[PDB]
Amino acid sequence: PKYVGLWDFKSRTDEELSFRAGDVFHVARKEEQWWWATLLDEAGGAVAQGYVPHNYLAER
Amino acid sequence: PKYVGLWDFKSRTDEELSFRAGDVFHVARKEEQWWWATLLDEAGGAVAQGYVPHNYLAERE
Ligand SMILES: [Cl-]
Ligand SMILES: [Cl-]
Ligand SMILES: [Cl-]
Ligand SMILES: [Cl-]
Ligand code: NA
Ligand code: NA
Ligand code: NA
Ligand code: NA
Ligand code: NA
Ligand code: NA
Ligand code: NA
Ligand code: NA
Ligand code: NA
Ligand code: NA
Ligand code: NA
Ligand code: NA
Repeated sequence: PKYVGLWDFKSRTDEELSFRAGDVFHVARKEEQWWWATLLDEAGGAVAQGYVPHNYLAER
Repeated sequence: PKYVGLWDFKSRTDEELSFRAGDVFHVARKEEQWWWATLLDEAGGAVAQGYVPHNYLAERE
């Protein structure tokens, strides 16, 4: 979908993208739909990593 | 922050992570607060790409 910038942003890394308030962007739906996550075991320890659907997750 | 899975999920690709309803996850702000975006010019043309904090963005209306 299409988005507008609300505030100026200064990138810190080369991969980040600086912009100004009012700039317009295209963002693919997949960026909101997929999250890299760490699965925790019953003791709260990391046991797996991978992409999971954002919307299969709820705040704990 | 921590999250809970609402339904079982079967990964389709190697990079996806299978899980069960009720599993608990850590998801970093450095992951989910950022989207890869394409900056556009006034004619709708793509002019730059990179990670942006998505909460600095509002859907256009
Ligand atoms: Cl998101
Ligand atoms: Cl993906
Ligand atoms: Cl990653
Ligand atoms: Cl585009
Ligand atoms: Na800023
Ligand atoms: Na993705
Ligand atoms: Na949901
Ligand atoms: Na929050
Ligand atoms: Na289920
Ligand atoms: Na599934
Ligand atoms: Na994926
Ligand atoms: Na996997
Ligand atoms: Na992200
Ligand atoms: Na693009
Ligand atoms: Na113009
Ligand atoms: Na938000």
